[PDB]
Amino acid sequence: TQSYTNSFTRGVYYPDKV
Amino acid sequence: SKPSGNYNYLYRLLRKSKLKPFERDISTEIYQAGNKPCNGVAGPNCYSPLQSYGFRPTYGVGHQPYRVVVLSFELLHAPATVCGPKKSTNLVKNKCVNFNFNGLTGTGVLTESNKKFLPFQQFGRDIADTTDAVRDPQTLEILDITPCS
Amino acid sequence: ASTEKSNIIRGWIFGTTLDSKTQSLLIVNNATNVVIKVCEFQFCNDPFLDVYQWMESEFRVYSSANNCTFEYVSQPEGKEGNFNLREFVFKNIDGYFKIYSKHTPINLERDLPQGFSALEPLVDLPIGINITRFQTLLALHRSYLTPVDSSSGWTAAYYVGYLQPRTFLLKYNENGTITDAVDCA
Repeated sequence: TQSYTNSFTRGVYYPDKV
Repeated sequence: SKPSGNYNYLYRLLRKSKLKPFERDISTEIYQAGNKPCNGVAGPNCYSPLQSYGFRPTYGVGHQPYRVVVLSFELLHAPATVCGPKKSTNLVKNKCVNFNFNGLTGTGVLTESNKKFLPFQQFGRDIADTTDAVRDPQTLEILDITPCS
Repeated sequence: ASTEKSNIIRGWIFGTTLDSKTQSLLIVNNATNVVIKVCEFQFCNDPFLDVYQWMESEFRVYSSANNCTFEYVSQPEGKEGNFNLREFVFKNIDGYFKIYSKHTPINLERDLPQGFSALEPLVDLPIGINITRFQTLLALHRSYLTPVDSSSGWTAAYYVGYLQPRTFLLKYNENGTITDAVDCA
């Protein structure tokens, strides 16, 4: 049901609108 | 305010934890102050946290009801809709002129570069945080702000 | 994050205790519109969306809704088409609920591929909710209708990651896109 993985280089977003 | 007492306002005298900015806690649960589990009824260890006001005109200035209006606006450079009664002129090109798109004043030259701005992006800043590129609010073209001679 | 292509995950819920005693955020994404409401929803032990299959969906995730002080319908919100990985970043700070989204095609095995994919801002609205728990809403689609009873026919694949305050060094490309990042901590 539940598994454990690792995100290598994902999870980034633009902080501001510049 | 009423001379007999206006009881249509509460202020949540008691709370378990401090509230964070810009939050709303309208929970009417009984504040359990003691150790015994409060069963939703008033007791010696848990009372009503929501207390009513006693607004009456007989009280002096300072205890009377005061309406507070907090205007929280965002002045960050971003695509906006509210831009006062500021009117618009035409669009000149390749000349040292002033620019006031959304309150950003200054002096520069428009060059109509090929920078690809995203729909949520309207202003662009350089290393020194000086706005060198802007998106026209009316036309969807991109214009750079280069200093004059 | 999830890589399904059958419109299973189409909404989420947010709240502190997930009952009618406190406020709760209900966000549901339909095939043509999106509904976002802040009300005292009485979430059951197993909230899920019902379908009478094609249309006429029933909101069996809550039992009652009275206060309903905030509603929002954008209908541009999160589907990003049906043809794979749709990443989402939910943020609740200073009473504002920020949502990010990004659509990245998958051309690898059933695992998180390498590279970088920056998420774009989607919406920012105030809810003023002390969000401490959440749950993913998914359409069962058991070929028939199902009552409000929990533990339905699950017989007939999403990633969850927690965010932390981290300092990053973003690298912008010549075209303005983020192609690399460094987690200093």
